[PDB]
Amino acid sequence: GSPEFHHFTLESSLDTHLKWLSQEQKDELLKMKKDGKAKKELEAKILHYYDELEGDAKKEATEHLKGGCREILKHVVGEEKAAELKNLKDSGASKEELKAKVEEALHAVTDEEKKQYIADFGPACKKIYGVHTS
Repeated sequence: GSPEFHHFTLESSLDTHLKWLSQEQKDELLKMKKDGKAKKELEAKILHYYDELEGDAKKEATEHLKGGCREILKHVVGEEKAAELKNLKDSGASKEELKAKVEEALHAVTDEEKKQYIADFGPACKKIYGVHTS
């Protein structure tokens, strides 16, 4: 399970979305990904690191993972819908309107590689985009 393309790699985030990771942590993810661990094992380390964070650390990471998943959403749903989601947000769409937007937007795609990210990042992105609620 290696997404060979180097566009949505964890390296691609290390100085951006995932820069809040410590070197030992980064090198941990690198070690796993390099040793042929599944991306979902990376999803699990980072989500663990995420939940174990601190005051501004968590807030910052959350915000950074948002941008990360935003770039994924830039892929899966396209500029089009990610724009509608971003504008909805700015226009005062609540966490639910984004929830009830996002679910239809990420439904209406149905392109295979994109639905990979829907399955991949979708659930975890909900805590990240923390639109989850309750």
